[PDB]
Amino acid sequence: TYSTVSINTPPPYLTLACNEKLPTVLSIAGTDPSGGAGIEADVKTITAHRCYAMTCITALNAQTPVKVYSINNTPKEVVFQTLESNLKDMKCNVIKTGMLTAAAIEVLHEKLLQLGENRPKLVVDPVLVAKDIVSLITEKVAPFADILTPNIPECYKLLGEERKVNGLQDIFQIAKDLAKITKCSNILVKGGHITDVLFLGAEQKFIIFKGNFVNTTHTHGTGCTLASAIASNLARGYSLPQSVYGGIEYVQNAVAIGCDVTKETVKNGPINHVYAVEIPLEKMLSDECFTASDVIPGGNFYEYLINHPKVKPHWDSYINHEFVKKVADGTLERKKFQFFIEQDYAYLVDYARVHCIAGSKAPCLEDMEKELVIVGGVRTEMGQHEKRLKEVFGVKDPDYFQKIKRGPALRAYSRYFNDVSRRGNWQELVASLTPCLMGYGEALTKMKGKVTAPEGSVYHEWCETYASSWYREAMDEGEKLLNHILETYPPEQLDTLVTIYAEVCELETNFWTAALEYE
Amino acid sequence: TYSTVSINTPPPYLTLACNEKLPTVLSIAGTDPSGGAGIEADVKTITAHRCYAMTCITALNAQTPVKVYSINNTPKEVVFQTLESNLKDMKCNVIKTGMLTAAAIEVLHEKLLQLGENRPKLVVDPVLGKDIVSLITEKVAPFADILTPNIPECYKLLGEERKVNGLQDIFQIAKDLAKITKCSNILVKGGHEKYITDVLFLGAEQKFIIFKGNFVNTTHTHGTGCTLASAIASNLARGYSLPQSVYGGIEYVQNAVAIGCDVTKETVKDNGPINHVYAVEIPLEKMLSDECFTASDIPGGNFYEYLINHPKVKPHWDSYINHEFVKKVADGTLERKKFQFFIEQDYAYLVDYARVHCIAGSKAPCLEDMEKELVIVGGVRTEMGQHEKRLKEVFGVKDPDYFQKIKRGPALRAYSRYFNDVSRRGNWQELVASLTPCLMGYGEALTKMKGKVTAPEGSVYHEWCETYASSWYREAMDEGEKLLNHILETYPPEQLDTLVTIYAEVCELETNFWTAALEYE
Repeated sequence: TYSTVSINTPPPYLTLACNEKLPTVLSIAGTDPSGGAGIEADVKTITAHRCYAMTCITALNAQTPVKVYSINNTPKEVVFQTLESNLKDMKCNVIKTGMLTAAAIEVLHEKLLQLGENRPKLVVDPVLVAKDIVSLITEKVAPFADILTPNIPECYKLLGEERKVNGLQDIFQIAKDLAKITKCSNILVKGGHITDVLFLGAEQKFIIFKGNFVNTTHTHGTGCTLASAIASNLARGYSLPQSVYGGIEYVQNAVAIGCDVTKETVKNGPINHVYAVEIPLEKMLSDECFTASDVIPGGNFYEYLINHPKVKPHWDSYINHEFVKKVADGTLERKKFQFFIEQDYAYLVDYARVHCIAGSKAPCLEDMEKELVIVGGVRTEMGQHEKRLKEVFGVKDPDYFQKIKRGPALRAYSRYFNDVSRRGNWQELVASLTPCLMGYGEALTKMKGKVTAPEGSVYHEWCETYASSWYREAMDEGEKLLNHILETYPPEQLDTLVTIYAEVCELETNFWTAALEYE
Repeated sequence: TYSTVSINTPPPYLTLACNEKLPTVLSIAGTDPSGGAGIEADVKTITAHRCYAMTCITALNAQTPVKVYSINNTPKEVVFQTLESNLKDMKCNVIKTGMLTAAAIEVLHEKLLQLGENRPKLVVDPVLGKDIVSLITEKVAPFADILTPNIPECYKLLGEERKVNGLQDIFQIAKDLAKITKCSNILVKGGHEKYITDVLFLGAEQKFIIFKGNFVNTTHTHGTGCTLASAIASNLARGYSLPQSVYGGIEYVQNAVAIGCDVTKETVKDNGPINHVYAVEIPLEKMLSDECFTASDIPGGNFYEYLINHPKVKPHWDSYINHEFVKKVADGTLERKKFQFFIEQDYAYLVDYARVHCIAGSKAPCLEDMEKELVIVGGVRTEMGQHEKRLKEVFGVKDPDYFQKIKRGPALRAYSRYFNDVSRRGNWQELVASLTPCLMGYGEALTKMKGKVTAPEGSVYHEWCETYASSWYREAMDEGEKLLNHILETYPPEQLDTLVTIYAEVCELETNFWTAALEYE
């Protein structure tokens, strides 16, 4: 026979911005059917930025990360009508350009003159190197641009001369020379040797962007996507330096994460435009008002994690850290330990936020109450740290504890636990919290004992705290929870739980290595 | 003059999807340069589905929501080259088709024959061309895993204009199309409080799924078919079942339609594109707010009084506080079984409410503000224990796990959905704005009942009426007033309507909650 399914209303928070005045970006570019570069990468990025995309195809190409198979310039007449009608009926905050033909330049220039002061912002990305085409961009398009984004090879072609890569001052001059020839005040030069230079003509300012050296072949389409990200942010109303920063980071994340989308025959690749996008169906099926789903659709986990190749070297460096050794035999300097508890103090507020989320995700209210006890005691834990820094260390002013600077290892630790708790599920949070419990315990179980620090001291206190039978009992409850999530969690997603366990171990070693290296 | 700015690493949790084996979708369609329909909409929705878009343009058109300005067919050679090179080097899970030319069909057909059974899944969205309808039928459709025509296009495919009286007519059209297209799975769309009606016919299983939708009064339905088929394609690519893929497809589209967007000029009324982007987060927002960012480049008095007198809130605030349910508990005129229903639904509501106050505390600016949320949770759990005692003493519950097995009602579900959504997507001040009405309205509704409580002294009804008229609950209300101010000071002044609207809608949810109990059985 049949079944009847009821379609749900939209998420209530998303219904607050009905008839949204979305920022609009028109891309005037060539195609990359493979979806890596070109007008489709433009639309992907524009979509990924919560902006509305429009197109003006300048050339209909057969393209792949492997090679450019063929190029077919779209006839002037077609380009003209496409741009004309789009602008006659659609809002347009920014126009961004990629691949531009002589006919496309002839059409766009004509429209930029007709529009005058009513013209939208213009992001020009040079797409050259397979003579007059360089001249046409410089003479006809670049004077209207709010920013140009060439790389160094593209710079050499634009000014018809080779320069050098000696230092920053080299790029500085090239950028300034570009502003004079193109009649465009703002210019972003790209060079992974990763360094990006933004020149701001009117204010005669330079902003240098230091990125991350990612060793990957998969950098196809980065140029198209940076220009589209800048254009997207500019359309939203962000400042040029804000939008350029936003663009660079977004591309660099898309590269950093990456995707497996090509056949092994290719072996260069596209980037991950879609790393921040959530899967619609995943929230739709788990929705509270999903009515209904009547038609649609050995042995212990702990020791497995410990002995997994991905976590092994990070776990080993964790439980066998020199910090524990130097504390046991009193070798660790007074100030080194001062940094440790000074840094732990700095985290305690963020620590409390984590466990609030842990309480809210707990499978039963009994487990919630346990998590709110931890949060309820952070107050006194903060005070106990202050009393230790006053009585056993320097009590220079009461305002000392407000002025503590977060270290790199602490910063990375905090960001990681904030991200997993905000973005992940209950078992993913547990997987991240487990190394913190188990790692400390067995680090000092190994250190029993072996305890050379005089009884009654802070060194002695700290060691004995994690070596008591009471802590080992909490460890036993921890080990059980991991084994309980085995029967609750799909085996396909098991590797992610391994990776996060591994990453927390590394972060814990990093937190400890920072304290044994402090001044 | 130069400054150094460091670019942050990607957010740690998002890196877990590194080298993501993304689901790939190749769209073979024409362009709508205005970005509302066609291959751009396809790429938009594929992207919005966290899938990898690919294109094969069969026609280069000039189009806006106003009209089709010009149609320019792409050379058969170009389509061949695009198709041939794409599949040679790219992984492809699913192909979806839009506008197809005689040239495109010829190429695509040949490729489907060459690929045989090792070909990717096919989703055909009929865009209707004397021979085209016949060519789709015989050359393209037998290879499809789903056809998605509208009723007018159903008439173009078989060649007769049928009368759709009820549901059987749609049922038979679906059956007849499957026979001649040779495509088992068919989704008829269109149909007729009003409701949209889409019908999925699963041919192999001789089964129908009827999707009842919420009818939106709007003209902004441009490119709904292109995004539907692309949404379905994206879900199939991820490996979802057809029914799941269709459900999600339809819901995304209707969501895009319901939220909508203002992207056209004033010279363009009575037609508009949809909102493919309603769920996409703005990267910069989380980027500048990130901890390791490492750079740096109104009312007269209390906020509570302003909220409850606001023209948008007043009607729902009144309907909430002056509710007949509260009058019938105090009068003793309410049936016992109905009051039981409320306590049971309330218990379950309080579970979600306790959970969401923990998240409220996690988003609070200072530790002092966090600890106040624990006090609230403690108060919530105290009331749960009172509901626990009520059902054991007054209603004779003896089952140990009766409270874990309570079925949740529509009014409850909606309420829990609202503040869950606000806690996942909104900020701290929006979350608290959402949780305030529950605290305030309960006290005010029952302060209005002292001392007009004519329920027997010592009875359940009377004990319930006193607890929210009590002074200790008044202290919790005073805490609510103070928090409501502390929030207005940190919130962007221009964004204020958002806080009002939230409060207004939660008030509506609470009257619905008491209505449900009032009207139970």
